[PDB]
Amino acid sequence: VRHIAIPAHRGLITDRNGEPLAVSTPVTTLWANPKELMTAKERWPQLAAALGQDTKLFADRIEQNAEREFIYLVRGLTPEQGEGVIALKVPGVYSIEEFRRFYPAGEVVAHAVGFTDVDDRGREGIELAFDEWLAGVPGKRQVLKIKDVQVTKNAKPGKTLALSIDLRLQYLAHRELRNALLENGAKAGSLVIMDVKTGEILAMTNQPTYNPNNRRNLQPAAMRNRAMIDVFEPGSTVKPFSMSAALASGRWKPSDIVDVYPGTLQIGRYTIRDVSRNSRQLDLTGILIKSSNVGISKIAFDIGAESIYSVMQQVGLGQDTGLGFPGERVGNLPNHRKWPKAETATLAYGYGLSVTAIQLAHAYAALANDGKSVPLSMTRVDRVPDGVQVISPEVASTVQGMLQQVVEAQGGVFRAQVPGYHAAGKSGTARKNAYRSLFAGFAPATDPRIAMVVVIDEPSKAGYFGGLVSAPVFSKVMAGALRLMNVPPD
Repeated sequence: VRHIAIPAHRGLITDRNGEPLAVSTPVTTLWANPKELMTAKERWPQLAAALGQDTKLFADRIEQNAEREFIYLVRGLTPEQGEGVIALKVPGVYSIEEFRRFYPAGEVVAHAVGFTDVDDRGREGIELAFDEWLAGVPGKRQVLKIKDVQVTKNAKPGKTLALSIDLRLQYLAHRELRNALLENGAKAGSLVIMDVKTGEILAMTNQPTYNPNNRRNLQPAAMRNRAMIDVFEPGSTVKPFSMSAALASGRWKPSDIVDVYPGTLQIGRYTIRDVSRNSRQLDLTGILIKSSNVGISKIAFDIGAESIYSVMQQVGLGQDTGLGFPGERVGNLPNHRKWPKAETATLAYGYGLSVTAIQLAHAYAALANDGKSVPLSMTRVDRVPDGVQVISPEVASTVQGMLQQVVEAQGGVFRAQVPGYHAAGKSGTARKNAYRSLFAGFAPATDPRIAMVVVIDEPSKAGYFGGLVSAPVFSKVMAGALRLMNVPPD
């Protein structure tokens, strides 16, 4: 009496609208009892020829395993192809019906969904993260070795999982990122779209991508879930959080002026140096438009690093996302007892830390959601968790308006402008002369619905900054995402 396990049917993964993303598909695994096979050797060359194997290599396998009362031959043939072999009627050739995953959207949502191993266990993406929920519990039955004595346990199927992903926005993001990588001859890239109200990840695409239905020649670079794994210094894209701290201090208002002449600031031995050095007096919006490191450094010395560090920590920078995905990196938000001037300045202009595109999107979602953080979700949210109010609604509103001016004002990031709508955001450049071009923003600016981060890894064409490399991708994908979600033009 042997106990043999009945595989459970793995749960269906859908997008937020019920579009199938991962489906357990019937296949046939052909095993054999060598000791039986050993009695039908004249059938072997026909079995071999069928099974794709070579006659002598196949004969060699069976002969040495002449002791074992079981071994596999082939796993997950089609039901009717593996029947053309059950049609040879070779003694000792029995078969199991099994499930394999199919991924209808393939490379478009590869990293987010991931894939299963040969045992049908989650190995990447959601397949891994919700392996328990999807796998179910296999059943078993007592068998003589002849006859199935009884089902001693019932194989219960895995449960259905609806992702936060909108496959329509995922196709738009995948296509627009792919096109931007080839126009800038870039190595790699990420694009994350979030619902600012619900914490839902509506799209997560990485380039390069792969077909999880065919992982034969799978390069590790194609497999890398960059949005959740790649850490970088977010540079000018975290200046809105430095500004949030400045406006919450009671010492700063948007019409306040900082003298950034002559584009440099000596702090003892170290000199802070602006990317553009053609300014004296700038208002707070101007400090953002110019991305003046001098401007944000003087504000940071006035308010203290502690206030900036606290805002950055509260919007989740350098913190666990709680998404429980395989590779994900948390990055680093460094803390100090005593913040010297250098570390105060570098934190303020975004080199004092490292973040992922997902953390950066999540921080932008909090700012867009009038200062209320909502936990990240890769699964459809029906009941929205209570937020944490991490930035006062009034500060969040003021910083939103500044970021709208960053995109729309004269001297601003005009390429980020969204045809149809008011958008808000900040470009950045994170040096690895290899660098990442960043853009982080949300729309509509006056009533935000969507936050988005674009990362372009080593753009290898003339165009340098976030403000012309990443910003146009944000424009096209945001215009598309807002209309697919029937968000009314403002």
